[PDB]
Amino acid sequence: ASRLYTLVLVLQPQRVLLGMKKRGFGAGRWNGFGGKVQEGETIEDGARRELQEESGLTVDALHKVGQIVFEFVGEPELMDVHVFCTDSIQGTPVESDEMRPCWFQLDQIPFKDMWPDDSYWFPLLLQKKKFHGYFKFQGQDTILDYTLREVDTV
Ligand SMILES: COc1ccccc1[C@H]1CC(=O)NC2=C1C(=O)CCC2
Repeated sequence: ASRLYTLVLVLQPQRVLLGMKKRGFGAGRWNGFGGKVQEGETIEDGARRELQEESGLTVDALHKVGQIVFEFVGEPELMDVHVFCTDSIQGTPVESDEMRPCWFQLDQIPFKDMWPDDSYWFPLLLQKKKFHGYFKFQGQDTILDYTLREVDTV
């Protein structure tokens, strides 16, 4: 039993856009933009909607780069996250109620203030390799189990 999520990383030659989560689950961490997929929208629709709602940006093209399943101890639903990549954006990123966006040089990604799983799978994203991941959390800090592989088809 899974629930669909989207995660969008704006990745330009020298820099990546991240958003500081301001409230709710995972507040205080930087992450890509995304969230729950709603009924009546494609997964990629959901990804553009979340990217716009949280950063003001729209995009010409989103590219599927990964899928990650998250389990949390004691939580019935799993997160089935579809990860997207884009370089060309439309607009300038602005703060939302949810997310404060900031650019980061690729050698200054704030991994210690990001979700732990990102340290595992961000490198594959940075190499523009497609991947499948699984991460079992206990709470929001401890990864009990994980798998990670490159794929031909996300
Ligand atoms: C906006 O942040 C996310 C959107 C969709 C899925 C996951 C996320 C954020 C917040 C969240 O719930 N989980 C963590 C995030 C990651 O960067 C990868 C998994 C850990």
